[PDB]
Amino acid sequence: MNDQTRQRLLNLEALVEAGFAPYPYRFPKTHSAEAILKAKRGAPPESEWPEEEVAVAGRLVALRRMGKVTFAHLLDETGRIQLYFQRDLTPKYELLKKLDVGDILGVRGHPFTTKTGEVTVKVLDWTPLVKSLHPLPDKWHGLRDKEVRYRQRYLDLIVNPEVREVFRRRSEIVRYIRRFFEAKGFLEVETPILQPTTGGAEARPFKTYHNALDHEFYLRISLELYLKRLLVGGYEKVFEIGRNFRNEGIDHNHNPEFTMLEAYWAYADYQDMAGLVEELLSGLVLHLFGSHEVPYQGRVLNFKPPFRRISFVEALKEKAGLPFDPLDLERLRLWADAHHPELSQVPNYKLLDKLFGIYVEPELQDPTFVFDFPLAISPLAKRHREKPGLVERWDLYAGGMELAPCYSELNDPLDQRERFLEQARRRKEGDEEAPEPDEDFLLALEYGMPPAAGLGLGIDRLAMLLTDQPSLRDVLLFPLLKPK
RNA sequence: CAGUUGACUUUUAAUCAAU
Ligand SMILES: NCCCC[C@H](N)C(=O)NS(=O)(=O)OC[C@H]1O[C@@H](n2cnc3c(N)ncnc32)[C@H](O)[C@@H]1O
Repeated sequence: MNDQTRQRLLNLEALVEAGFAPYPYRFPKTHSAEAILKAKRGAPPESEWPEEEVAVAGRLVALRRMGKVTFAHLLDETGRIQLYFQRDLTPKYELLKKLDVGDILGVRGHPFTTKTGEVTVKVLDWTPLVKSLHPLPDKWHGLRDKEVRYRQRYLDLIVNPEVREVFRRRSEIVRYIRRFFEAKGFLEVETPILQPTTGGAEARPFKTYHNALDHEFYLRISLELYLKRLLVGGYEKVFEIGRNFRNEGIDHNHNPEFTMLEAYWAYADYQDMAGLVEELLSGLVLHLFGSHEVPYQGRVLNFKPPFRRISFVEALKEKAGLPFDPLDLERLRLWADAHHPELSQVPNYKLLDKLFGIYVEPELQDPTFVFDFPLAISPLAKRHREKPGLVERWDLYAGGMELAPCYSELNDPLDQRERFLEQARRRKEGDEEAPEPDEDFLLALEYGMPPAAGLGLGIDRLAMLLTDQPSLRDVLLFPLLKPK
């Protein structure tokens, strides 16, 4: 125990001996800080409302003791509200010197405006709820370090009330997304995180052991496979907003653990789903902001429908400056190895993802559909019905990052199995990201999955745009870090 | 930088003073 910590405890003892309880069970708060401020919006200075009564409760952020009159600022959930104390008015005024900054306080009184004009709660009765054992770090010199801000988000939320509104806005996004799919005739569902075998995307899984069953399971990397099984089952419209786990590095776009949505629509193509996602995201922004304009890192992202639609091949061929057909992997190897020697030990199929990610992805700041992906990098999308080599798939980009991939689902078992067999070769060759074949899934397709359109959507990434954050850790409440 | 210490009956990164 240090000195300051001990000094706080010595003050607690004084308050306990004085008569108060050390840690009360409850406080009957009647008003919130912002509700008082909103009520007296633009009231003239030196006003009073002794008729009215209020009771607030929060944390002491400031404390300006000026002899026989004391001031303070109470920080609740909503905002800051000023307190006023006086000797021949507030009971046990002497014992206000045993309060410290950081303590949780509850007060009763009436509202009034100072000479300056700020709305203030005239304390007629106070109750020390909690005694903080450490000093509050100010915005000035305490919490500027980003990593300490993440480790102690509680401290962050005290110091920076701006951070509070980020996660509130995050919640509203989900609520809107949910209400949409709910009202659009989709069923919310829960699939297991503990899977025996993974599949749905290219990533390395997490592993874990279970004692009762005595077998090594994997953490789910995608929602697809099990939602696909429900389609086979009979459900036509399903969706889920669950946590997924990919054992990979960390950056502004990628985080090992992340929330993401997946909806599925029986007897529909990727065109049908495209119109839905347009209505979703357009209305979402229009609801949140009021315009179709999303501030993100000093840019105005235009979500006015319809969204711009480009082809994967045509866009790459243009912006990468390719004289040949990019689907030709042999010629792309030549071009790549010469122009991009860093993409030498990258496999031939992934060479498209990497090149598209360099030349095309960053230019897509506005919401842009990227229709007609290659077959090489799409194992779960039914083939294109005109151009050979491509599939019915679109990925929605915005802010120079992928939001929502949407295949037109492959329901042919024979085709699917041979793609899983192709995928199984790539793992033997040398590819950690390519998962293994789910045999039970392939069987589920054999019994017959109806033709459908599946959606994916990174909830965390969509948050970053709408909440306007640089890194992904800024839209995660408690990010993962290496302990010490 | 806070805490301590004592001052101070509309201050708002309250101020002065003491260690
Ligand atoms: N059947 C149609 C496709 C279904 C979705 C598909 N199984 C899938 O998971 N695709 S994904 O691209 O791997 O993930 C979908 C979105 O999830 C987001 N995502 C993916 N990996 C991460 C990570 N690591 N962190 C955060 N967000 C992530 C991102 O927006 C992706 O576009």
